[PDB]
Parts: sequence; structure tokens; C-alpha cells
Amino acid sequence: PFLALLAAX
Amino acid sequence: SMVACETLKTKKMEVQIKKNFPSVLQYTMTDGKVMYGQSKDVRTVEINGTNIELGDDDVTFKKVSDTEATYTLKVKDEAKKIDAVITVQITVKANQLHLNVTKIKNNLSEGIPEGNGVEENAIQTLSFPNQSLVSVRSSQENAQFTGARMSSNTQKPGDTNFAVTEDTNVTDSDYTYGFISGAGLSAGLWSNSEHDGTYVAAPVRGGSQNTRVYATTQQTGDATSLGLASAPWYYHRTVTDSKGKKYTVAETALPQMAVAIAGDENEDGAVNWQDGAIAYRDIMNNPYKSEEVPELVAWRIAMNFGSQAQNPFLTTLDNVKKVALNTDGLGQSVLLKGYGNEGHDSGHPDYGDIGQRLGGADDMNTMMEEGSKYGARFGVHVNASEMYPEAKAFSEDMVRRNSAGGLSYGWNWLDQGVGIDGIYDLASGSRVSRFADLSKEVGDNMDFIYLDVWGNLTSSGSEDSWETRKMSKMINDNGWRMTTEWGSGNEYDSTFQHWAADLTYGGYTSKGENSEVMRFLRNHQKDSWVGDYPQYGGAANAPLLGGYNMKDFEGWQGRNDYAAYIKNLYTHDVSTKFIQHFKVTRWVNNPLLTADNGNAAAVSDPNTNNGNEQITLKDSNGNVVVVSRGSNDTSSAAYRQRTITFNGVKVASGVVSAGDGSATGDESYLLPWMWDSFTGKLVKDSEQKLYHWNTKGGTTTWTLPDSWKNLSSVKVYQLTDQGKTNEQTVAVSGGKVTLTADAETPYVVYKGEAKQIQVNWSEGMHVVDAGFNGGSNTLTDNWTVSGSGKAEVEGDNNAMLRLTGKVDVSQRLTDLKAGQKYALYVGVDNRSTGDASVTVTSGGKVLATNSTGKSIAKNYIKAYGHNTNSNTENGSSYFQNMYVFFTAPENGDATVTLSHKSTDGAHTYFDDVRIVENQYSGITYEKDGTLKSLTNGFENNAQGIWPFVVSGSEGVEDNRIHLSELHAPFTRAGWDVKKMDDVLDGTWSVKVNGLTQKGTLVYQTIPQNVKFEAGAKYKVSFDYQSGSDDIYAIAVGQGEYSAGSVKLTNLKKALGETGKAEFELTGGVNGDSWFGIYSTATAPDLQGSTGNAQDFGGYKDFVLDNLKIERIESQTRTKAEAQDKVKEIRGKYDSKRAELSDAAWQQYQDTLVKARVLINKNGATAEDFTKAYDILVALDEYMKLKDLDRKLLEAAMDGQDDEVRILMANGADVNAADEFGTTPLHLAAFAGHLEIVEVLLKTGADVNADDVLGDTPLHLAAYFGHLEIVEVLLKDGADVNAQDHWGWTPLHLAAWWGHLEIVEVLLKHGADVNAQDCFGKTPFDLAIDNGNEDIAEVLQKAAKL
Ligand SMILES: [Cl-]
Ligand SMILES: [Cl-]
Ligand SMILES: [Cl-]
Ligand SMILES: [Cl-]
Ligand SMILES: [Mn+2]
Ligand SMILES: [Mn+2]
Ligand SMILES: [Mn+2]
Ligand SMILES: [Mn+2]
Repeated sequence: PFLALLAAX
Repeated sequence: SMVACETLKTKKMEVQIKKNFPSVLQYTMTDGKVMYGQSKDVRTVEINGTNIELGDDDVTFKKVSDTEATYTLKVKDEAKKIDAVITVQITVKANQLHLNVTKIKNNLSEGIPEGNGVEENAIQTLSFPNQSLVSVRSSQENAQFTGARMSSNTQKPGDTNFAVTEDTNVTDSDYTYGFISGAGLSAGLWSNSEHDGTYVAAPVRGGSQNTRVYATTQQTGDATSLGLASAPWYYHRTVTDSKGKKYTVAETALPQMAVAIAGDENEDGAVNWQDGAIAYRDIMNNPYKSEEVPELVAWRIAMNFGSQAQNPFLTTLDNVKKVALNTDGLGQSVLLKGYGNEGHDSGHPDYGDIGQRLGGADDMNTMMEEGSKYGARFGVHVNASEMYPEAKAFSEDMVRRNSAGGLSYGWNWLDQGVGIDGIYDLASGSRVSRFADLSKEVGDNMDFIYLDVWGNLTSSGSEDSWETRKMSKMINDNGWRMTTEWGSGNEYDSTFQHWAADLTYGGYTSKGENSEVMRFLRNHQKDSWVGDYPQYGGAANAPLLGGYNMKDFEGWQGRNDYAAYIKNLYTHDVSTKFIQHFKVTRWVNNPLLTADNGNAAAVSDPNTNNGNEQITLKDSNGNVVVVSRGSNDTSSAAYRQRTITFNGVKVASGVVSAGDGSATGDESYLLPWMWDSFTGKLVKDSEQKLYHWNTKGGTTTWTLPDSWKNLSSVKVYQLTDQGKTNEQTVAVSGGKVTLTADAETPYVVYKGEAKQIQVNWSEGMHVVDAGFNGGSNTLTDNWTVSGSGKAEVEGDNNAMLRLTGKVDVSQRLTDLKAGQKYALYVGVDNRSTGDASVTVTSGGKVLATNSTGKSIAKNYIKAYGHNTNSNTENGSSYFQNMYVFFTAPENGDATVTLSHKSTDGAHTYFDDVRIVENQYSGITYEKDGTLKSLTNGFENNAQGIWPFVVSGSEGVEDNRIHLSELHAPFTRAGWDVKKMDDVLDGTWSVKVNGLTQKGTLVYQTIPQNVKFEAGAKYKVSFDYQSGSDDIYAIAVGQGEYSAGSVKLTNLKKALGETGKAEFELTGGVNGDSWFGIYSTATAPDLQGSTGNAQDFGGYKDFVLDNLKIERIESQTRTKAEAQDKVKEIRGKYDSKRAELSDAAWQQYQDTLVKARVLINKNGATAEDFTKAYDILVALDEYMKLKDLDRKLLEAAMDGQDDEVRILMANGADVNAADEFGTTPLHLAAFAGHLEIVEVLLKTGADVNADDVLGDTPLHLAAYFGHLEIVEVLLKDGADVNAQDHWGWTPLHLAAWWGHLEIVEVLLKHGADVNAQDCFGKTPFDLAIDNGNEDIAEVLQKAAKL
């Protein structure tokens, strides 16, 4: 979990 | 005999002088006009600040002739310890009067004791208070004063212009220049006074404040008289160095002063300072060699830095010939920054140490001698304010110390700089002896000295005009023109200021001299003015006289754009230099001068140019140039419109392209270039030429100069880096020509057919056209091409040789010394999988050869012409030097060949073939030509840190890595606060300065330098010194550096005592293995040192010496052992396909398939089986460490605390990362595993590690909101204001994800509340979109503080 897939949510 | 006055006479005037004091009563010109001198009985002499009034018995007079009188003045004051005899000479010639102090006798002294000892009772200063050598009165018609003071601020004029009225009241009001006018006469006062005083604006000292004229009012009957006197002169000044030691230093020159009386010299019907200024040029000091300044059209810097030899002297000579072709032979001025020692900011202040890696004094002299035939002048950058321990001049006496007795530290970059004691350096005779060392090397070949930083108070708190005058004198005495850094510095002797000529530096307050008086007087003598740079406004908004705009293409500040350099010369510098061939005679309607800024009496005229600015200039042959401003209103488009006429004919018109790069203009010109590029004499009528430029491109019509009016045609050539091209015959009708020009393209116009300027590329370089500057034709005339492939000259900037397919490019070597050892190196960037080679042959047989496969290391050398910001291909540059070593054959028959072996379509680039004498002999080969051993003590390095190459830890930079030099005891551990030796063995070592905590490669070997054969084993060893434990590591990798794909071995501290490192390496299957030095994430141990001691101590440094690489014997293996090793490897990893990255599996398959090729080849030997086995063993240790790393990532993510401790004990890297940069610390902080976070941090995990998006562990701690983890990270050194890809700090991720107490913790630790996201979002704006009401009010209170 880096920001890319975390933002997407 | 009884009469107390005499008369001196010339054909222009009669001067009545007094017998009781060296004073003038009045000057009477031939036409009867009168100028007053000192109408009152004033007989004051000041010595050492004490005024003494002289009586009749204190003065003797003698009239030598009609043009000269001598005075002897007895100047005495017992109470003040003054007993002197001053001899004064008054002489007249034409409209000039000179007053010279020809002798000073001190009755209270025997002189300056040997070694500049203190002279007790020395006469230090002298002046004649209110001497009024010339004066004007309020009762005279148009009585006025014009004065100039130093201003480097584009918005603040240095001039004052006012009427002299009954209310005028001044007492010793000091100016650089001062002129008085009244009753039809004008005069300025010149003096050689070194007095420093009042200035308008200046960021530095260093002669900026020199004011030489004192104005004083007195009553003369019912009128107020304003008189001019010289400011005080220094005679035997007593000074103190940084240790308290005192010296008395003799005068730079004896006191001198003069006046020149003018009538209406410019014949415009008015008498003002401009008439006095024209006459003043006949008496004023002129900077040494200022007569060549109009010829210096192409100024630029050629840089060398950090032992790299980016620009050897013979390459600089080729770049001079390229600029000569492109400008049709205009004069040049090349500033060699880094000419000495290891390069720029190395070896200061050893002026005589010419860079041996650049070719030494011999190549420097060849470059200067041959360059002078192309009108190129050269000069060197020196420093007299800062020095490095390596310099032989470095001594305790040279060291500047503070009031506490500690070092006055300078800048730390390659080494720690230390201030020089400026007063000691002068008074001891040390500086002048170091300039004498340089003079022995260059003889009379060098044109100028560029003195860096002088005036910034690094050498002492003074650096005044007296020190600057002595500094300029020791330079001028060696035949060198004076140039310096600061725009305002050295008004007396400087002909160029870098911060005046390069307009981008410093901003509007720190540019060249903003003075109409100074520029009127000396525009033709200096490049020290304000040029066009409209964002600065005022003086920088389209000055009519232009002003030097300096660009570079040879590495200075990374500047490499040749086309922009040439475009800039034609845009601003050709017209600026054209204007400098004339002297200002009239200047009216200056919009910068108003009643409000002290210039109410400024020279105006509504009948000239519609009342808008106009300047008239003339040469000694009567030629007239008129420069006019379109409008004086800065809101008008015509403010930037300028017309130039030459003898009444328009030669330029329009708006220049903004000097700040902000807007292209429309200026066109057809400038007659009538002068040669040497002394600037007129060229013969037949070879007179015109330069044409058209900013927007198009067609313009012009009236040719008078001597061209009867021609029927002209020849026009387009100028390129190849010279004159595209000749056109253009008809002339009615003395006019029409020219069609491409935008921003230079053309030269001749009366008839012109010859090409002759250029022999690469003189002294042993090959013709070593830099591929000769165009496509070089591959026909100089180099011989053979093969089925393609060879071409490519690159619109720095041209290179580009090879495709199977091709050889050869050239015979010349001027070699038979039996002598040579190194030949060439820059190579190979994008092909096939080999690129350099070979030296003799009579068909090979003397030496070397090859590179695909290049693996990008070039990060900022001052180098092919660094990775210059786009060799696909937005990068992998240029690195490839060496061969050979002995020149007795037959004198040697040839170099550059080749590409493969037949594929990928490119190979070569450039800069350098053949140099070199004694390195540390390589031994096996019978097959492969490496047996490579040793290097770095004592014979042709350039750089070979066999290593600088890596990307600082990006493209003037890299803080170089060859350190021995100078004991100053370079050894134990001197001052220094704890590390710069050099481990001999005189040289490789030094890394302060590159700690980069988490990346610092330098590495590359295959073209040291080739490690696939499967072969090597023992590598070296001596080192490292400042702290685990700050630097040995790195081993294969191919282009990739984080995670290298093997690291932390090096332990060796501070002040040399350590030894040794390891083994097995060559990778692709022949691309390398080893290097890596900067870890570990913080250095500063041992309680503070300030400069943190850098000078060596705690953050790494020194390497005595490198040894040797092929070793490996245990012999049979084909069966190699085959069994394959099955063992496959059994361990073939099943882990899904558990691996797509790139990790392909790298595994690549090694496996290649090891099997070795095993199964027909005719394989035990060497092949042993190599295949060793490759598989290395692959095994790599895959085993990769698995432990991904298992540690999984254990930190899933919270398996025990698994983390045992995985790191087995071999998992605490700083392991996935394909996206996610470390175990990133995973434990996101998951909330506090104990794992603490254990990882204790083991050495990088608290500030970034992933691909710039997200740190602290950023990831805000997704769920782990409060205890945020406290731990912050405590260990996490950056509270770390910004990721979208500009979000940890504070922005906490507010966007709605976690209140994290925000409170971040705000407490110092997270700047003013910080903005990649949008217009402060931490307050993030809370509005997520309903975090309590957050918004808390940080609102903190922001108001
Ligand atoms: Cl406008
Ligand atoms: Cl325009
Ligand atoms: Cl590549
Ligand atoms: Cl070498
Ligand atoms: Mn006049
Ligand atoms: Mn080149
Ligand atoms: Mn050494
Ligand atoms: Mn050094």
C-alpha cells in the first residue's frame, strides 16, 4: 500500500 | 621680485599662480574667458589628519620655466609629531594644469625599516584642505556642479546636477568625479587619491567607494564660490594584519592631481559638465589595456573542475577557431576558470601552478600564441581572499584568524577553504611573488587577470581602494589587464566586472555602474556598465549604449548551448562593441535624471530628438554615431526603440530582444565593421565589411556607407560554425541594398568575393580535428572512413562522431616523441549492444586496443560538454572516457581508429580524441588480452578518478569528488580541527567531501575502464579513510546502477589512520560488472564538533588510494559439477516464478541460460565449467538475499515481530524495497506495528525513505492514524515537512484522511502552517473538505503568531 491504490479507495 | 604672484603660459591659456602657496588665482583662456582658482588666502596642508596653516617663511618658490614652478613647503606641528618638507610641482600644457607632490621629506624618520616594519611618525595621509584648484561662483552665468558617485542599483543614478547659488553650502563633499561650469568654461578635477567615501549603492568594498574630488563652498565677496580640491592621498600607510602585527607600506604612487579647462568643446551652444568631461579625458587615469576593450566582442568562460580536465587548453583553442568562423574573426576574451591545479576553486592561491592535466604551461602558451592570431585574448581566474590546505602558499602566516585566534573559515566544497590574511599577503610581498611565479610561466602571452570575490571582506574587514590600487598595480606591472567580479568594484583600474557583464546575477541592486558621468567618460574603456535586462527597470530598460551581455558554452554553471551563445553575441554584443569604438561627446534628455533625485540641472534639449534621450559619439577621425530613444515614457512601446546612425546614415533600428530572455524584439542592423580584431586600426578600404542581423527575419533596405555608394553589387555570406556559406551577389542601386535574412541569422557583407578564414583544426593535438568541428567534410579531408556501416558528424551543439553498423574511422598520429609513453583517451557513449573500440596501430600491427559494450553510466559532470543534461540521444548522455596506452613507435608510424563492430542500427558517439604524454603503467594483461591486474595509486591520472567515474549522488553537478593533493602538515590529520588525511600514499588520492546520507552510488568503475570477464573471479583491495562507521559502503553491481540490484558492504571508520578493504567479485554473464563507493542513509558521527569543524574534521568524508584489482584462481570444476550446480539452482528457484517480479525472473532466466551456454559449448574447457559454476554460485547468493528481503517486507507488513528479528539476523536488508520503493519501515508504519518500526529504526532503517511517489513512512502513518508511530518517526529524525509527488506534506494526508490527533502532533513538531499543497491548499483548506473543524481553528491560532 503506497498512495496510488490507497487514493483510488 | 616683490610681486607675490607669477604667470605660467601655454598657447591655450595663461595661469596666474601664487608664490606663497601652490595655488592658482585664475586661468585666462586665449579668447579672454576666465576661470577662478583660489581667490582667498588659504594655505592649509593636512598631514595625518592635522591641519597646519603655512606662513610666508614656510614656503619657497621657483619659476622653472614658462610652463613650470616648484614649491618647497615646511609643514610642522611639534605637538602632533609632524615635521615635513613637501616639494610641489605645478605644470601647464595646452588647457591642462597639473599639481604633483614630487618629494616628501620626513624629518622625524629614517624611512620604512626593512620588511615593511612600522615607521614611527610616518606621513600617512596628505591633502590641501579647500585648495579650490578650480572654482565657480553664484554670480557667474549658468554656474553649476555635476558630480558622480558609485551606484550598482539600476533604479538609483550615481549622479547629481545642481545650480551653484547663494544658498549652496558644501564642505569636503566627496565624489568619484566632479565638474564645475560657469561663465562659458567648464572643468573637472582629476586625482590619483585612494580615499574611500560616499556612495549611492554598492554591495561590496574593493575600490567601489573611491571618491577623489572634494567640493567646498566659501564666500568670495557677495557671491558663494564652490571650489574643487583633491581628496586626501595616502603616502606611507601603517596597517595591521589579522594577528595584530603592524607594517608601514610605501605609496602606490606619489600624489598627483590635475584640471583641464574647457569651453564649448562639443559646439552645442551650452557650457556644462559634458564640455569639461571631453577635456577631462586628456588628464584622467586610463585603465591599463583599456584601448583593446572595443575589440572584445566574444567574452566567455572555459571551465575545468575537480581534476576532470573538461576543457584542456588545446580544446579551448579549437573552440576559439569555431567562434572565429561564426563571427568572421571578431575579437574574443576567454576567461580560464580552473586553469590551475585541479581546476576551479582548487589550488588557490598558487597562481603559478598551471593545471598539468590540462596540458600545463606548454599547452596554455600554445593556446594563447595561436589564439592571438584569431584576435583571442586569454586570462585566468585567481583568488587572493581564500586558500586551500593543498596550496604550497598555505602557511600559518597566510591564514586569516579571528579576534579569538581561530581560523577565519571560507567555503567547504571539494576541500575546506580558509581566508587569506590580506594585509599580510600584501605587506610581506607574498602575493606579488605568487604573481611573479605565474609571470615566469606565461611570459607576455596572457592578456588579463580575473580577480574573484575581492571586496566581499573575506581577506580582511577593509579591502579598500588603497589595497585594490596596489592589487591592480602588481597585476598591471606584469602586462595584465585588470578584471574583477563585483559590478561596483575597482572603479579606478578594472576593465570588466563579471556581475556587470553577466546580467542574470545579483538582481537590480548589484549590477554595473549606473552613472551618466562615468559612462559618458569611460564607456569605450570598460565592460562595467548596465546592459539591457528589463526586469531590473531603470538603467537596465534598453540603455541606448547597450552594454555587454555575457553567455558561455564551455561548462561555466553548466552552460553548454553554443547556438544561444552566438545568437546572444549578435543580439547585444556586436552593437555594444560597435558603440565602444566612439567616445561620447553629447548626452541629452536622460529619463533616469530628475529634480527629485538630485538632478534638476541635468543636460536637456527639446530641439534634439523630440526632447527624448539622445547620445552623440565621435572617433579621432571625425566619424559620428548618434543613438536615439523613440520615447522617454516607459509606458510607450517607443521607449525600447533605438535608432543608430553612422555619419548621418541609419545602420540599426528597432527593439532589441529583451536581455533577460523574456521577449523577442524586432531590431535589424547593417553595422559597418571597419576595424581589425587586434589594435582596432582601420582595415584596408577593399576589406571593409558590414554585419547584418534581422531579429524577426524578413526583407529590409539600407543605404550603404559613403565609400560603398558607387558599387554595383556586394557579396553576402551567411555565417555558420563552418565560416562563410551561401554566397549571394546582391545588386546596389542608388547606393542602397535590399537584404533578405532568416530570423536571428548572421550575415556578413563584403564589396567583392571574400576568402574563407584559414583553420587547421586541433593544432598540437597529434590529430587533425579531434573534436569533430570540421563538419561533414572532416570525414573526407581529415579522418578516413571504411566499412559497410555509416560514420557521420552529428549534433547541432557540440559536434560528435556518430557510428552505425560496421565502420572504422582512422587518422594518422603526428608529432609523437619516439619511445615515449602516451595515453590516448576518447569520450564514448555507446547505445549499441556491439562493441565500440579505440585502437592504436603501427604498420598494420596493433599496439593497444580497448572496447566498451553498451554504456552503463550516465555523465554527471556539470562543466563537461556531454553531461546527461545535453541530450546525446534520447534525452541522456552516457559519455565516459575510454583509454588506451602505448609507446610511440621508433618508425614514427602510429594511427588511431575509432570503430563500431556490430552490424545493428544502434548508435555509438565519440568525441575529443586526446593524445597525451603519460607514465601510468599499472595494467597487466593475460595472454588472451583480458585483465590480469590493475593497480592505481592515482599519481599518473591523465584526468578524473579513473578507473572510477563520478556517479549521480548530486545529479549533474561540479561534483564534490576529485583528486586530493598532499601538502603536509596542512592536509594531514592533526592540523587545526582536521581529523582525516587528504592523501594516503604518495602525493594523490581520490577524495569524497561530505556526500553523506545520499542513499545512492557516489562513484563506480565501468567495463571500458576495468573489464571483469563473465565468471572470472577478482580480488579487489584498497587503502581508505572514512569519517564515521557505515556512512559509505563498497557497492558491487552488474549493468546500469539500479537501487536494490547492488551488493553493499558498509565500511567502518578509519579517521586519521588508514584502513584496508578487500573483497572478491565474480564477473556477471553480460561482462558489465563493476564496483564502487556508495553513500548509505547512516548519519555521520560528528563527535561533538560544531560549525565549520563538522566539515573540516573529515567526519563526512571518504578518501581512497592504492587500488588493486587482480584476477584470482578459483577452484577448478568439471562439466558435471557445473551441470549439478544448474539442477541445484533450478530446484531452489524454478518454483518461485509467481513469488517473483517479472524483471527479477527475467534476470534469473538470463543468467541461467547464459551459464548453460558456457557449459554446453562444443570444445568447452575447465575454465568455462569453472566460470559457469562461479556464475551460478553468485546467482545463488543473490536470489537468496532477494528472498530474505521480500520475506522481511512481508513480516513488517503482517506484524510478525519475531520473524523480522530472525530475517535480519540471517541476511535481510533493513533498507529492502519493492519495485516501487516501499521499505519495511514504510510497511510497519502504515500497519501500526510500533515494535517492528522501533526494531527497524534500531537496525538502521532510513526514516526518510521515499517511494516512487515521494511518500515517506511518516506519510503512510496517516492513512490509519497511528499516533505512537508518528511520535517514534519524528523522534528518530523524520522530516515533518516532507513533500511527495502531489505536494502533500504529512499534515495534508492527515487532514484529507480525517485524523485529528495526528495533525496536533505534526503541528507541535514544527510543520510550517504556511506550506501549500500542489494546488492552493494550506492545512486549513484540507480540513474544510473533510469536516475537520477542530483542526482548522487550532492551526489558525498558530498561523497568527
Ligand atoms: Cl507597451
Ligand atoms: Cl516587438
Ligand atoms: Cl543505453
Ligand atoms: Cl591513466
Ligand atoms: Mn557644450
Ligand atoms: Mn566535439
Ligand atoms: Mn596515491
Ligand atoms: Mn583538493
